[PDB]
Amino acid sequence: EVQLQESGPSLVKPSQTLSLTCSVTGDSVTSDYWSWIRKFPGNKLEYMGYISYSGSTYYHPSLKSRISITRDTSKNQYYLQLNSVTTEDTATYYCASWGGDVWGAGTTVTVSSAKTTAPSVYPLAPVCGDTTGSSVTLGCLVKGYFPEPVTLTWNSGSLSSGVHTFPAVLQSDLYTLSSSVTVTSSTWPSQSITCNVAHPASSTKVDKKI
Amino acid sequence: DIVLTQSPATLSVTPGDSVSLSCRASQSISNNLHWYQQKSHESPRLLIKYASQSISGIPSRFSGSGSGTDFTLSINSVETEDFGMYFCQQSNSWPYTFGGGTKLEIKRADAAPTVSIFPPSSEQLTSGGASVVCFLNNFYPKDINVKWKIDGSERQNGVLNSWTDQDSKDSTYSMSSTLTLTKDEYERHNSYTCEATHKTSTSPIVKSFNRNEC
Repeated sequence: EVQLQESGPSLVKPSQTLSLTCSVTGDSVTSDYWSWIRKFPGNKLEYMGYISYSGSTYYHPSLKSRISITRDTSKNQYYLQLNSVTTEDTATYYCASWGGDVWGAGTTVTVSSAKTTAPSVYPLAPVCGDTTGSSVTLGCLVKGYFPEPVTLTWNSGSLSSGVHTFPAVLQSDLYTLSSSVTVTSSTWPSQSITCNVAHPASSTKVDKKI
Repeated sequence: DIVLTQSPATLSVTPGDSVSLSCRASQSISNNLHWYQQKSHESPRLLIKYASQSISGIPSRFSGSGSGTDFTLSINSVETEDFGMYFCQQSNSWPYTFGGGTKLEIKRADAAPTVSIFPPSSEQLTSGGASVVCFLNNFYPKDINVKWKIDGSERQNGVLNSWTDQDSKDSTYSMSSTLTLTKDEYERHNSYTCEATHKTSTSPIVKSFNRNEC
């Protein structure tokens, strides 16, 4: 009987130190050993270290002296502290019982020096030579924003079928993503299609009719 | 440290089929081996403990065996909810380590990609950028090669690709390939081509446009 939940800032600069919290509910933090696990891109899992039911800690030798795992017996929580972080520490962090029997939901932490930047939203309209088929594909290009995420929809959500919104990628510290939508050719451009982009961090919410 | 090698890298199966995943340790680790299943935006889930110990709540079709340096995870009669990543982890020696994982995907009939190319928008050009976008959608298998050609010459720098995970509805894959140039360079050439080479066609699928046309 135990539930785990991670919490903490999702954006840490190379000039700062990282701190994540795992809240243990059900049994006491003193009733088992607990670990911190992280998954880097490329599905590379790393067992960072663990803290026993008594407070003893053990750390992955590769994180040598950069890591500190602590606990608070009064609040039934334990923490991950990581200093001298770099973009290489960008990953999904999870807390779990040391045997993997119970895990938290996981939380993302991105390490970057990038400044908050609103995205540019560009239309991807069919070339004249590719509008002769049964269907037509249009697109929307979202470039140069930070940090993630952005939320992109088509016609404010009424258009959801035949959509492919790709994962964002980095371009010199700024993110970019594109989305394609495919509809029957006879209905477009007569029945308009609009790309809607929201970037909470820069308080951006725009619509671009393709 | 202990290196765990999982194979195959990817497994394409039909539902109802029985599969077996491998995990080899670079050293004998007795029976201190554990198996996990992990889905997108989801934490790993313990499937098997200490090589063959069953875990409460986990389906019957899941079983593990092995010892020392060789271990195998078997899924008898795979169901639709079993697709995803599978990792093995050793707890024999510190640091505890994970294998690279084996992706279990659903097999389907091969499907040719639908390829679409888009030139830079007038809006982006005004800002000085020139992104040429190419979508290669709903294809299978996932293996695909994309080549960008400018005035007939292959271009590699400035190209960024992004892939969607296998679609849970039609089991296909889609990808976007974007050639990002500056307006300065974009306007010094005429022909832009996105070429896709895929198992579903003897010849590559070509989509192109000329700046001097439309």
